[PDB]
Amino acid sequence: HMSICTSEEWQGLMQFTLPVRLCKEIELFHFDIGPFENMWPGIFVYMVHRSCGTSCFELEKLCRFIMSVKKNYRRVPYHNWKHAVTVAHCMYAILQNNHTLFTDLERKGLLIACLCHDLDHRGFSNSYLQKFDHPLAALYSTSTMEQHHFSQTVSILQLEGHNIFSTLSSSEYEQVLEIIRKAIIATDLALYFGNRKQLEEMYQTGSLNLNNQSHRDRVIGLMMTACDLCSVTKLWPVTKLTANDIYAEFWAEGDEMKKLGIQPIPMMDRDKKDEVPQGQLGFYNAVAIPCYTTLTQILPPTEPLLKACRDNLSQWEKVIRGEE
Ligand SMILES: COc1ccc(Cc2nccc3cc(OC)c(OC)cc23)cc1OC
Ligand SMILES: [Mg+2]
Ligand SMILES: [Zn+2]
Repeated sequence: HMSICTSEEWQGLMQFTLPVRLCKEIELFHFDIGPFENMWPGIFVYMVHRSCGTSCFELEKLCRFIMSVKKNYRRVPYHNWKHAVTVAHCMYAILQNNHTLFTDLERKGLLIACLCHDLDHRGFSNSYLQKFDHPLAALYSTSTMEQHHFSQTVSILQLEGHNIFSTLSSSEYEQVLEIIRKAIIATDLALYFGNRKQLEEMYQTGSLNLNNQSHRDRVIGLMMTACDLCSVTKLWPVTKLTANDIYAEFWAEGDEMKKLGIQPIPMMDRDKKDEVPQGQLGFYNAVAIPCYTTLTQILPPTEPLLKACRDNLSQWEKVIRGEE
């Protein structure tokens, strides 16, 4: 049920060279990948090499992998190939400022996790797939979509010549799939609120410890929520532009709920755009700020993310007060 990349596609990626100007700019949090669509695959490859070594993965294997990842993301408004790389770069940005705090294995897994975390999404939320009993909801009772993503990841590794993790030892191999699974599942916002509430308490009482595997999985968890939202952390014209993509998707869903005679939440109701600036402020306050605030206290060199998020809150507040 997968899509293998054509034999010409992955060959071009190996021939790729990143322009010097980008290399320095990538390192920044607020960096936006948007202007460089055809350069995206080579941008990931570059982030890997710089974080794991130019010889960590067989290069021929990474290229079949990456291009098979792109070819297995759907053409939906938001949960698409662009989201993959965007979310992967915020990871690489958090990693670079926190390099030693994570192991060679973790870092390998976290970058593959991000790129894959959203694999083959259909622009339909869990709410929908459970609520109206889709197959995927029956197979995966909770975190329905997340678990399909992880499975799709593994399906791609199983493809002939795609398994970039071959050279890893069987102990490490299974270890990295558990890092990846946990990470992909962590992106379910359902799980987010438990996570942030816990990590906050573990910090305030000084009881956090990075060598405590339980704690470890949760910090990784929050990094996953930070990377996943990170369009809330770019310059406002980019942020707003992505918001259009987000709602494009919600509204396509609400239309289906309407069709089956169920009033979709204001948020997915296209005939309710006036309430949007409200919802965003609600979401920034409830989710984003807390998310980045904790992740800062835990990882101080990520604070630029929390600053950008506040800037984007002022803008939304400004929209509400009729200044746009
Ligand atoms: C269920 O699907 C999503 C989950 C999370 C997001 C991330 C996101 N980014 C910016 C603003 C957001 C604002 C939200 O509430 C209004 C929200 O709902 C959970 C998610 C938001 C987008 C999504 O769009 C498809
Ligand atoms: Mg997701
Ligand atoms: Zn995502």
